[PDB]
Amino acid sequence: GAMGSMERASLIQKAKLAEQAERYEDMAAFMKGAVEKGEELSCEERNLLSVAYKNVVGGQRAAWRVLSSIEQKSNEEGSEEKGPEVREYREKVETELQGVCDTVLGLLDSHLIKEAGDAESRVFYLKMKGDYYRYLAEVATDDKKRIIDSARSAYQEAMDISKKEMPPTNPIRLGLALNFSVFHYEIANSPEEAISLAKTTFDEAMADLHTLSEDSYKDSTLIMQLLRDNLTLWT
Amino acid sequence: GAMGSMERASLIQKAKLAEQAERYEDMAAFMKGAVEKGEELSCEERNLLSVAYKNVVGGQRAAWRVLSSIEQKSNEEGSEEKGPEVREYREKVETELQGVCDTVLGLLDSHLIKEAGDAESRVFYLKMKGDYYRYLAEVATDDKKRIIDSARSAYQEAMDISKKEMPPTNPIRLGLALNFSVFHYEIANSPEEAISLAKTTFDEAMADLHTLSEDSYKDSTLIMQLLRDNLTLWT
Amino acid sequence: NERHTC
Amino acid sequence: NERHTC
Ligand SMILES: [Mg+2]
Ligand SMILES: [Mg+2]
Ligand SMILES: [Mg+2]
Ligand SMILES: [Mg+2]
Repeated sequence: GAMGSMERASLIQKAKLAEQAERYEDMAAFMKGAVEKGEELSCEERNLLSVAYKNVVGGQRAAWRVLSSIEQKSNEEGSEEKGPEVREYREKVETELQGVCDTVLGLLDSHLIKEAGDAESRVFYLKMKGDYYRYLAEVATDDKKRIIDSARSAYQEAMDISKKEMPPTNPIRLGLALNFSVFHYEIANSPEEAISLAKTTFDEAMADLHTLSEDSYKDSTLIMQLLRDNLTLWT
Repeated sequence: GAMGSMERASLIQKAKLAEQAERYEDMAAFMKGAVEKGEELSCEERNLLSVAYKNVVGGQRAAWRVLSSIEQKSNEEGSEEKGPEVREYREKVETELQGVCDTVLGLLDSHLIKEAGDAESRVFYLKMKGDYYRYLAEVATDDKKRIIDSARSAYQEAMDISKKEMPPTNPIRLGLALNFSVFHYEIANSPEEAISLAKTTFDEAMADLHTLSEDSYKDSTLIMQLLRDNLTLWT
Repeated sequence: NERHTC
Repeated sequence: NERHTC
């Protein structure tokens, strides 16, 4: 595609520049080009890929929620009819969001996941697969159940690997649990599962902190505080 | 273009939705489509147009400055050579920014300005013309002098009309003066002119506040505080 | 306060 | 503190 003539290293260099300039659409396009070179990604490169698309899809999701709220209010008793424009524009934003999710899922399927053998990369990519199916689920209204189950299945494979191959304080394991817990709470209508997962994850990490350096301790406790914040919110 | 099949009113409705969703590229595209319908713009519509493009070009300018700073540091004594990527990516952002400025200037030239006869619309559009030539001047490095003089000429025509046709507290007159003052300070290398213009504008508005309602007073004093902030910064 | 994902 | 334009 458009990045096919640029060196892999130049794409990564430009992705880092785009991040500094808060140009996340550019950043995502550069990292897509880097993935399409066909080589596996390093730890730093995987995080550039995720940062880029998380920011792009984050803005789209926030816009979709604003528009969906306006649309719902327009269907309340006593709302003046304003025509098709709200629905049309919500659909436009929805379609662009789905396209981004499809692009990320396509990169994971061709061929990031199948080449990823180490626990750190495989779990990272399967968490991403679960995350982007979850974003598809947020806007889904015949295929909603299958979209939900695709998210669940990706998260579950990642959980299984992370519990076997990673310590309980591993930041990827913790963030995977954080997100799968939110999936349970607000996608799968399973708040009790969400709370159980967050509390167990928190407690098992707490008990492993003593093994860590100062820097690793800061990394793990940062994510543990996100789990605690969610538990406080939900209980 | 792409908005040619949508109703004028629907484009304006969607521009307002895009603003609520902070989707300023969409907002700008909708308002471009509305302008291209060929009818004059109301006061509210002119402000939707300006809000949209100011936000789009604002992000581009901020990114360009980040990249230009990295580029300058890379040309300092003792900087390790990193190849063409910084320059390339700065040029990419610069080209997109220039394209947006050219698009706005094209709308003003075809045919917003020539149809604008009331002081409020004509001054608003000529301020916009000066603003977008100024943004072109910020990145210009054979035509810099002519770009600068095009900004100056647009601002001067707007100033002349505003002084004749508008009270000194008019928010458009005040914002025009604010921006032309910044043009003097940081584009035209004329800080004394910048300071004189800001202080005279401030003092003449102060003396007219007594004629205003509470709501108009708030509108005018808001912009007067921006003039004062600049004077404080510059003296 | 909104729930966290990362 | 940066100068204002509007
Ligand atoms: Mg190569
Ligand atoms: Mg491998
Ligand atoms: Mg019509
Ligand atoms: Mg007219």
